[PDB]
Amino acid sequence: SGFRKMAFPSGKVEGCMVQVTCGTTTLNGLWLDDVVYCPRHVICTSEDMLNPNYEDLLIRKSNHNFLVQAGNVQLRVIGHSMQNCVLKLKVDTANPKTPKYKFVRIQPGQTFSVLACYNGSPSGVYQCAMRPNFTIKGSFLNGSCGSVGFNIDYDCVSFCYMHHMELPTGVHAGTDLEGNFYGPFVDRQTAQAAGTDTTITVNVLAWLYAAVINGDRWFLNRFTTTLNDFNLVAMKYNYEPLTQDHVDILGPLSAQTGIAVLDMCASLKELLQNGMNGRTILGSALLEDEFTPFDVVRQCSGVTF
Amino acid sequence: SGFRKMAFPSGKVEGCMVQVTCGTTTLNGLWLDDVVYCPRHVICTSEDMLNPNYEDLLIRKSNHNFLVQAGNVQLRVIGHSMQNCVLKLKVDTANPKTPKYKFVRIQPGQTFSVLACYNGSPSGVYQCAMRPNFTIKGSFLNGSCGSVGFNIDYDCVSFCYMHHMELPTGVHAGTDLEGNFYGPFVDRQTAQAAGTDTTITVNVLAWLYAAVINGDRWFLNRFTTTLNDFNLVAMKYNYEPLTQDHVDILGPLSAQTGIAVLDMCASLKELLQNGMNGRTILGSALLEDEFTPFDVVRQCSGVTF
Ligand SMILES: O=C(Cc1cc(F)ccc1F)Nc1cncc2ccccc12
Ligand SMILES: O=C(Cc1cc(F)ccc1F)Nc1cncc2ccccc12
Ligand SMILES: [Cl-]
Repeated sequence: SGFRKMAFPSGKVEGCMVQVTCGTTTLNGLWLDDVVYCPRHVICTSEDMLNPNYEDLLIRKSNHNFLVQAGNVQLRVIGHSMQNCVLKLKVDTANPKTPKYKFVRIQPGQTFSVLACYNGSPSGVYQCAMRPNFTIKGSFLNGSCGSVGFNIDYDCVSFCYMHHMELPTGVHAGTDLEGNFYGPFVDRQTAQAAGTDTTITVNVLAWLYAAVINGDRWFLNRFTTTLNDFNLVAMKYNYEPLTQDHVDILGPLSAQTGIAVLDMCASLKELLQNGMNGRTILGSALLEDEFTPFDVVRQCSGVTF
Repeated sequence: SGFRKMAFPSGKVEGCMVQVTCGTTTLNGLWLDDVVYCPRHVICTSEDMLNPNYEDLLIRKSNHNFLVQAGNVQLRVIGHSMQNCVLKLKVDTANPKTPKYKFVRIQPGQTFSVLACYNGSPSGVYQCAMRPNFTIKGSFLNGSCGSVGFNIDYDCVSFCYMHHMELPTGVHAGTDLEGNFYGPFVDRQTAQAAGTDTTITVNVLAWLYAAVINGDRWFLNRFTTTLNDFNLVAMKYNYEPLTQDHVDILGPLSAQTGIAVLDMCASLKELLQNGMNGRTILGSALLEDEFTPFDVVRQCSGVTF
């Protein structure tokens, strides 16, 4: 029993965190094989950030300008190249702690673990979701740039996020490990804002299934709904549309609890129109949307890595 | 910006998780130096559980009755001793991944990270607090016994909890790493129940200070309170009494925000009375009590917004 916001064990990623320094700017890098990946804005000064020409700022740098520290060991940079908004620093030493990994680009609604780092040293691990507006509600301070988001499938670490910036509302923006930003964001000091966010409907349904598995059924009802009527109600409450793919993905949880997906949608419909009436679900007075259907199955079955 | 329930990076603890088997029972063990620590109930059958005589069950065992597996490597048990409710298995190999560590016994209200494990393999990491009733609201399934709770302040792992059992309400009971249970619990299948739980007042106050540091002041009011009047009100909402020690501990957060501890107590009183009126504090519609004053100082900026 119990249901917690659970992150993947971060050990395989901790062995990849390094400190990257260029001039006065210090941030984090991910050392995989003989390459260190970090945000390209490490080459910028505060004036450079206002309108950076990254190719022009980069051409002025030599390998010895990038100080890379792996614990208390300085790595020597033997090459440097840019791929989108990520800077790739070729080093002489391959990371002996390099796990089996892949670079994956995730979709909004998908969750991942973030290993927050400062000066190449991991400070904490938390779970979060890629919001439908492509921001993440992270917990980051100055120096956290280069911290990474990941998932683990079997023994393979799938790197999906690299932290680049904080938006005016305190939410975060970053890229995949190929340097492509999630969202309409740019790595530049200019006016940028998170778009109006929506609730990840399939994740709320997965969390309602987790609550039923954990013994909370007060919200269930005798009712069902059509997928189209539920989507009219979801549109009204700033909830993401629920697709047939989402219904299919919820199949295993539906079979385990004996509550049809559209049966759970009618419980959600009632919660949206009426609220919780002073009650909680899994210790929350809000409908939680940062657990995917897979996260619920993984936690309610004890999958290991 | 941002405030998340953040766990410590689990890598230093992952390198200590092993599987301990005694007959048909399999659970987790913590391998530090040449000793493997695990719950002593690994030697019990299930029938044994009602009224086990651990000293009598243990005397019937030899070292080779204990099978310890670290990854795909069997460790050889060369000695065994019981210390309270923990079984200590001396092995013939010191763990080369043994971090700098210490065993600490924590008090209710203290938080720690739990690395949930099954078959000596880590599955997830989450943050939780030792409830005032000495239970933890964990997320554990069968086979999670031997999973540990820890804090990693300045490169040293402080092991504070070892998971032993699940109570009828779905909450969890365990021991420190010296085998002393937290609370009035025993490693027996007899009728045992968690005492009525209360809210960790000092932690709620710390979290309100975190919200002020992150720019949220809607809940503040022009009132103050005496420490005794706050306690008479708070006890009526099942909140733990706030002591002078708690007020002292909140001193740094009070100085950083400019809000006196008893002024924040008056906000808490009003929050208890009024609820949130459709508002949230740090993304929560409930008063969060699983962040200590120390956790808030660790995660939040030193500059208030
Ligand atoms: O946002 C940036 C740097 C930056 C990158 C960029 F692409 C455009 C403009 C910029 F300012 N770094 C930060 C990340 N996360 C949290 C922070 C908290 C406080 C201060 C900076 C934080
Ligand atoms: O509680 C026990 C075993 C046990 C230990 C003991 F000291 C006394 C009585 C006992 F039953 N195991 C479990 C631990 N955590 C979570 C679980 C979830 C489901 C089923 C078992 C779980
Ligand atoms: Cl450019």
